[PDB]
Amino acid sequence: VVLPDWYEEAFVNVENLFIDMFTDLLPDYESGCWAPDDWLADEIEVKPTIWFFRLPGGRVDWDGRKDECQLQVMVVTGSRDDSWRLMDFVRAMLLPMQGDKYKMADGYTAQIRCAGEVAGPQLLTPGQRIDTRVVTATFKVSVSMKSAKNYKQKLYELWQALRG
Amino acid sequence: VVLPDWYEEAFVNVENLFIDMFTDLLPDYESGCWAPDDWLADEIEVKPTIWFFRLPGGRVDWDGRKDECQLQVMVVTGSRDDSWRLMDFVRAMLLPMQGDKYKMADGYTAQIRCAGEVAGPQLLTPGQRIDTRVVTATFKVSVSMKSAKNYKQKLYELWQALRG
Amino acid sequence: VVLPDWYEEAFVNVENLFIDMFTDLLPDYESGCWAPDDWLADEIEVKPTIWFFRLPGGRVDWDGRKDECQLQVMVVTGSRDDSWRLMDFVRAMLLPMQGDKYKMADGYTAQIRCAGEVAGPQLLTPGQRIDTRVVTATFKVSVSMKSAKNYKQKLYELWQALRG
Amino acid sequence: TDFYTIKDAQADLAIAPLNLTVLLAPYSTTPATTLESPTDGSLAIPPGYKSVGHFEKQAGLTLGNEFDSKDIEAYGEPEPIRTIINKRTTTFDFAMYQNQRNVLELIWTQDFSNIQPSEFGGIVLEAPKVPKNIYYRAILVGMDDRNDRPIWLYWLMPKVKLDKLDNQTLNDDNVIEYKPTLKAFRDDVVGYSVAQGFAGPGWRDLVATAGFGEALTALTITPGSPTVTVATGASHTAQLLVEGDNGINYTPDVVFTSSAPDKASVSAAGLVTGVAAGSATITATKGALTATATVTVTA
Amino acid sequence: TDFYTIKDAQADLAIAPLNLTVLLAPYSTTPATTLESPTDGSLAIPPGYKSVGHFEKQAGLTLGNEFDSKDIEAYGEPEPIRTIINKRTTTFDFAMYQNQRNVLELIWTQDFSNIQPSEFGGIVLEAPKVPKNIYYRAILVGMDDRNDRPIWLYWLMPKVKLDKLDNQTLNDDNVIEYKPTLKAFRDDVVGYSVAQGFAGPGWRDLVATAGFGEALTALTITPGSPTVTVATGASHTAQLLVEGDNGINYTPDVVFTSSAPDKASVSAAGLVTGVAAGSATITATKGALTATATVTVTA
Repeated sequence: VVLPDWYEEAFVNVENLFIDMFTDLLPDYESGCWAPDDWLADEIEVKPTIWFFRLPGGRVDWDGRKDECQLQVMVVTGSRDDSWRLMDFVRAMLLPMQGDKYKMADGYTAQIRCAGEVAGPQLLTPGQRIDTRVVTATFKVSVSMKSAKNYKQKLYELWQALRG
Repeated sequence: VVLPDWYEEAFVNVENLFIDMFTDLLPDYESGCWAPDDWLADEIEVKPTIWFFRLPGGRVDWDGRKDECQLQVMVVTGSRDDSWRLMDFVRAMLLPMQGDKYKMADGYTAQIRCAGEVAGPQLLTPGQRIDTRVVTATFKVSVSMKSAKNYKQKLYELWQALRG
Repeated sequence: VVLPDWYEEAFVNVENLFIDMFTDLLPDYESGCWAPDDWLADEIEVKPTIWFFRLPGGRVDWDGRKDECQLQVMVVTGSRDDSWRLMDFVRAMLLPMQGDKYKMADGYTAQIRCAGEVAGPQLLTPGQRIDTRVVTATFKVSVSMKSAKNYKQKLYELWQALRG
Repeated sequence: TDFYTIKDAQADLAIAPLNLTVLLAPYSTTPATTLESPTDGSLAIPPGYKSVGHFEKQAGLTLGNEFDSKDIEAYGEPEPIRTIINKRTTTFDFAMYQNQRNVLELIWTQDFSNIQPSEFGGIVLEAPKVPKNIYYRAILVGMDDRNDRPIWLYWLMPKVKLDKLDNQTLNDDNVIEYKPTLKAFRDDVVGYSVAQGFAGPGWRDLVATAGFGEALTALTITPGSPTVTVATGASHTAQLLVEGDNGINYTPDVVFTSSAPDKASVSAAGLVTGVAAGSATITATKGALTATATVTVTA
Repeated sequence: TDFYTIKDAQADLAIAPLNLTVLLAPYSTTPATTLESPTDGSLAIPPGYKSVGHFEKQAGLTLGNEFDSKDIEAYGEPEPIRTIINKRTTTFDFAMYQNQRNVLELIWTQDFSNIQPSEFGGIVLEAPKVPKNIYYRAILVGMDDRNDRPIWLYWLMPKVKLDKLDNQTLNDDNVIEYKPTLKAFRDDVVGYSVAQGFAGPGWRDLVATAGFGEALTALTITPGSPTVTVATGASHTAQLLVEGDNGINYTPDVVFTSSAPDKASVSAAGLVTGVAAGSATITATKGALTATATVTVTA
């Protein structure tokens, strides 16, 4: 952590927002954006997990203070019915999201503008993992920006100090 | 270096511009467009590096003195959070770029017109490198031309001298 | 060489035009459309070479006396900076070409109408060749036709003589 | 022959504006005839010019100069003789993002000076009971950079007013877009309506190439034999000023080299202070022209 | 039968212009009736023709010849008898990139001669108080190349003026585009408005194929028995000139071969100097026609 002090942050990291809000909603079921070794230790019985992986798609405008990304939702569990009901709950908590606030442990509270839908549920065939049931869906999530002020100034004075 | 003297240069090599400006901004963290052997020597602990590789996309007009290319941004480091914050800093330093100047060690100062965005962050799965976290993004960067004068004359007299 | 005498030639072979003009411009650096064995003999130190390979794309009209092809430019050398500066020189010698003449050793002088640009420079990863640096780009080059007269007559009399 | 010469396709002075900062001023502000300060060579603006803010990036400003003419023919002529032109109205529309004082004043045609924010920040932007035709001072300056000497171009206009406000969409895919078109009018106290101006140190390099004035072929340093005192006196330091055949100063760009640094040394700024008493020769070149000057130093 | 012969689809003389260099001249400049110099065979232009610069590449110039006619019928006729035509206006619009003297003068309809650049390069382009209808001389010449003998075609017009200026976009994706359409007018001192002209050495090859004049079937060297002095005298060197049945010179293209180089040698330029006194035979061919000439050399 040696980033310059005059710069604090640019974006919101909406997947961190989503994983934190899902963990806070139901602490019994863990959720994240990785594959912990503890979860991979047991496969016949698996704790249901919600995974968010960023996918390409969607432009961005700094002037409009608008950001969007095609973040996908992947759920894995030991039963097809459990996976389907978890995906239904996720869609109920995501599709009707129009101007909703939620605060992170960092201090700032993010603003979700609209969470769209691109592709439907994908009941992937069991490959490396056989017992676990996995369903994949993609969401078009648009989020607001924290700070949109321009950093032309500091770059310009750094350039002037370095060369002139 | 045996290029003809009457020709000095054509374009700016915008990736050289970007790597030089990032190295000047934070000299502690190295940045470039290659994979140095010193960086590849250590993989469990890696110095954060910013890589710019040219990708196809975007036309060019000599008459309008405008150039554009789909230069991509790839950041590699030992932590997902570090990669995400580095990408956020890069986007803060790149997206709000509208008519900005920066000087190279060659002598000329380049002019960045507009740096667009094509694809969002790509958290590539760990393949050959496991511990390191890599995030890939593509930027639509448009840069001006240094000199747009035509070289019809010298080619014509060379042709006349060779054949006639 | 047993082609009929009444037919002399149809097109210009614009890649031959380009390789000949580049060889004439700088005879010290060889250029062509193949891979000579002498060049492949040494790889740590390589003479810079310009390669033109024909690629699909672009229509043609015999009535309008216009031809076009998506001829690509590939440069290979022992340094990335050398490859980039050679590509810049080639782009400066190709993009601002609007109605330019150049004579071949055959006897006719070709007329280049316009050399467009489709894809930007491509820094291909070192595969079979490691030390050499290769940059690939595609140009939309349009060239005029030498002779556009139709050969309906001779075919018709040959058909009449053969069958009737 | 050499048809490329007669084509004269320089393709070098075709400047493309980058930052279209539209400066807005009230009618009370006196319009300025130039955007360059004739004392140093940089850009200076009189007080009262406030930038509108940020304009559309993907679309940008679309300036239109509509022309309306008329034909006269009453004696049976196959072609219109003496084709006169009546209207030359210039209209331009640019989008807006920020909501600040000048933007709201322009979009609502009011003077929000007597208004004051409430104790809790509550404010109201009131439309006028009678729509006043308030006029504004508009400056449309572009930017183009060539090495350390950029190119400054601007669309000077001392009278402008609202013409039409397009329908704005405030849905959940973009920010509110204020893109009103403004038709430039004609001012009376200055006699001009729309003016094109080129400035900047870079423009001096290509002003001869653009055909304005005469080509730069002669140059001479105005001080013939300047005298500078060795001691810190009134005339200890002197300023050089080289003048060309085009009547334009060439000080900030042409560098001066002192062949005798022991007597007097001249930097790029043209200062003449003098180290030791004597005579020195100064040579001034930019890229092709050499000028020689003699400087005498004495106590 | 041979329907291809009656089709007459030559597909060889269909020339495509490449460099549309639009030459602009003031009204004071005397218009020229031709773009070719009748002394050597190359291209020459009278002073005052200044190129506008570079035009649009992706779009190009779009010349339009609008036709307006009228029908007369008053005695119950199923078809219009004696259909007269009234207007034949020709309009053309081309984009511009560079910002030079002629372009600004044409786009602002002024005479920026009294203007002078300031000491710091500051200039202003002033719109006229009253829009003057200044007329310009326009030359629209194209280019087509066939081996070493190209094809020259031009759109001669001795009177043109502004008709309408399209809206220009100066956003951050392209350079400023000046694309004003100009309607050609009719001149009085020369009697023509729009003229099509073909020139160039290459046009001589296919002028007979185009049907203009007569087909080239006969040829004869004009000097019958030229006499050249061996010594360096007044008549030491002589110039040949072969004339065809179409009344057009065929010197620069037809090559001459000297069957007796000992007496006199004739190069491609047609020079007749003479090496030794005597008689020599010269044969001139281009691709199909053979002409024989006798040259006598004496001291």
